[PDB]
Amino acid sequence: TVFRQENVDDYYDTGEELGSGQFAVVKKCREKSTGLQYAAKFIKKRRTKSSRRGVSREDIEREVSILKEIQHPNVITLHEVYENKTDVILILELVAGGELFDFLAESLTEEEATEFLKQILNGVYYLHSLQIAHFDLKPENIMLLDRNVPKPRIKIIDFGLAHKIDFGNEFKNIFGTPEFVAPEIVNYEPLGLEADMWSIGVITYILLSGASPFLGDTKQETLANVSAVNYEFEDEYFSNTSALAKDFIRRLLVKDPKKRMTIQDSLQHPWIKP
Ligand SMILES: O=c1c(-c2ccc(O)cc2)coc2cc(O)cc(O)c12
Ligand SMILES: [Br-]
Ligand SMILES: [Br-]
Ligand SMILES: [Br-]
Ligand SMILES: [Br-]
Repeated sequence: TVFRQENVDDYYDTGEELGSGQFAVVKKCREKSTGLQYAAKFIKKRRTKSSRRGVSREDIEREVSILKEIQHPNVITLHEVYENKTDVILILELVAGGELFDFLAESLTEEEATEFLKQILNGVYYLHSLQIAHFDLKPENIMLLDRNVPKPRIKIIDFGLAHKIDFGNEFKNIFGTPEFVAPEIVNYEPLGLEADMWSIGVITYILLSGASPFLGDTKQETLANVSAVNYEFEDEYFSNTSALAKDFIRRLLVKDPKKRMTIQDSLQHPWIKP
């Protein structure tokens, strides 16, 4: 599939930088014809067939195809795609209140935690209903619309690892951030929608405590901890957190993907269910 090959700068003016990663940089932009504002994600293309640098066309096309499907208040939306020799440029919905990660750096109450978590669950319910596994859920990939309200609204971003799961499981080269990946990822096993549910358990643990459940001193330690389900609820952090909240986490941080709560289970769980 090919994308718009006119110069993006003929149609958009860019401004402040919103985010920066290994192969991508994201800039605020404004569309000249409408005055409407967006986030332009510039993704570096591969220069040769066998290069490890840049993102493969196959990977870019997968991400774009998934993004085009999505329309939901808790997930980022895609406006347009441009490309040139060096980059694919995604014109994405602008979410200006920063990362959940940076907001958290500023411990919540259980209500504040569940207000975020319910939105995340709603977004993931939508995604999983479309058989889309995100595979990179973490506070850095949750953006706030406006961080200056008591109950910020959020959208899930970063579909760079996202895959359609048409056969219940995928078996590809897929591996996200060690603190958040499920044991099946660590062990290079077939992956499904279940991996996201584990990541949600990790996010929930962090929301409530300010601490990461599996984090070791090196990435290898973290990965080994994940695979062994080496986490516990520290009393210093969780002493005034409800046992029902801990139950929710416990049912997500389960090694066997078949025994882990699904997104539907998570919405019916007594901690979440209205
Ligand atoms: O999507 C984003 C965003 C992003 C996208 C849309 C917004 O409205 C705001 C940030 C920011 O930094 C990144 C950084 C990355 O490495 C990868 C990404 O996908 C992103
Ligand atoms: Br700007
Ligand atoms: Br579902
Ligand atoms: Br994104
Ligand atoms: Br994206």
